[PDB]
Amino acid sequence: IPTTENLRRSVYLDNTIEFLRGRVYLGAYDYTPEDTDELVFFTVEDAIFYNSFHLDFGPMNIGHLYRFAVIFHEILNDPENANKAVVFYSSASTRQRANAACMLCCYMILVQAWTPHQVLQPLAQVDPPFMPFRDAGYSNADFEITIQDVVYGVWRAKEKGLIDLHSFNLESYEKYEHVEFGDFNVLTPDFIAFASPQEDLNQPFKSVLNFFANNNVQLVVRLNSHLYNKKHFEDIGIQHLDLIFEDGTCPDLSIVKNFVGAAETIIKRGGKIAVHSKAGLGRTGCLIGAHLIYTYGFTANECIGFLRFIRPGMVVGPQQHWLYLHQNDFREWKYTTRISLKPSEAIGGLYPLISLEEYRLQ
Amino acid sequence: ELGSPLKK
Repeated sequence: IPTTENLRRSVYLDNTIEFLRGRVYLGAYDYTPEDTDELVFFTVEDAIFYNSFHLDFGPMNIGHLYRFAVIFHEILNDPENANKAVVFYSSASTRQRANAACMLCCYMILVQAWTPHQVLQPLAQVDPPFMPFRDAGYSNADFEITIQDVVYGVWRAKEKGLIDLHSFNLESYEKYEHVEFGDFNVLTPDFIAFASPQEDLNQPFKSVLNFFANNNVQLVVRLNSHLYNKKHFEDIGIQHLDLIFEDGTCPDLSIVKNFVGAAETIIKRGGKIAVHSKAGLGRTGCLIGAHLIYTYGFTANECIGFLRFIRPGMVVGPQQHWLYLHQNDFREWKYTTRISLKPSEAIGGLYPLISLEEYRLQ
Repeated sequence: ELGSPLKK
C-alpha cells in the first residue's frame, strides 16, 4: 500500500454519503457516472469478487480490502485528482452496497485510524438499509451480523494486535486460500484455520505440511473424521490432536474447555495451533471463536465478523446462535478456571482448564 | 445439508 494523504467545502450528490467533507464519498449507482472537474468516481466491482459458498455475499475479506486500499491510494495520489472529491461506488443492490460500505469502513479503521463511531455515523439510518450479512451454510438464514458488528470486531482485532496491514502479505494470503494450495488462512499470530487434507501426497497436502513446518505450527487439531494419516504431521515434529465432533453440530463445553487448555499450552510455549474440520469453517469456527472471546473479549457477533473478514464463511448455521448464547461462558472462564499443571491424556499431554478448586488442591 | 459448506 503506497503512502497517501493522511485522513474543504462539501459537495452534494444524490445517493451519495459523505465520509470526509469534500474528499471521500460513498455512492450507489446502476450506471457508470462520468468524472467531472470536481469529482472522480471509481468502483472495484469489476475486479474484486466475493466467492460465495451458497447465499452468503460478504463481507469482503482482508485481501479484498488490501487491494481496495492500493486502488484507492492510486486515485488519491493522482495529481489529476488533487482538487477533486473521490466517490467510491457500487451498484445499487442492498448486498453490494453493504459490501462497499463495510469495506470502506474497514479501510478507515485499518489504514486511517478512525474509530467505530466515526466510520458508522455516515451509514446509520441510510434508506434503503444495507443488507445484513448472513452465514455460508445451506439452511435458511436465521442469524445476521451487521456492519456495526464487523467494524467493531475488525477494530478490536486491530487494537489487540491481531491485524497489521503493514506486515500483511497479500500474495501469501491469496495463494493459500486456494483449494489446490491447502485452503487455509492464518487468522491471528496464534491460529491457522484450514480444510482437512485428504490422502487416498497430493499438492494441497504438501503445501500445508511445508507451510506448517516453516511457520511454527506446533499443534494440529482435527475436528472431523479421518481423511488423512496424521503421521505426516508427526514426521515434521508437529503434535496432532483429535477433538472430533459431528459436522453441523456444536461442541460440548467439555470439548471447548479442552481445546482452550490445549491452545493455551501451545501459545505459552510460543507456537501456533492449526485447526481443521472438513471445510475449516464451522466446527473450526466454534473452537477458535471461543478462544478469541475467552482471550480478547469480543462479542460473539464481533468474533464472527472478524473471523469472516479473514476467512469467509466461518461459523455455520446454528453454531452462530451457539456462540452468541455461550459468549459469557467463554469470557467467564478467565476468572473461574486456571491452566492446570498436570498434563491430560484427553489433550495429548497438554494442560486443560480446571476450576479454581482443583487448582488449589494441586 | 447441515454440514460445513464446500469451497469451490
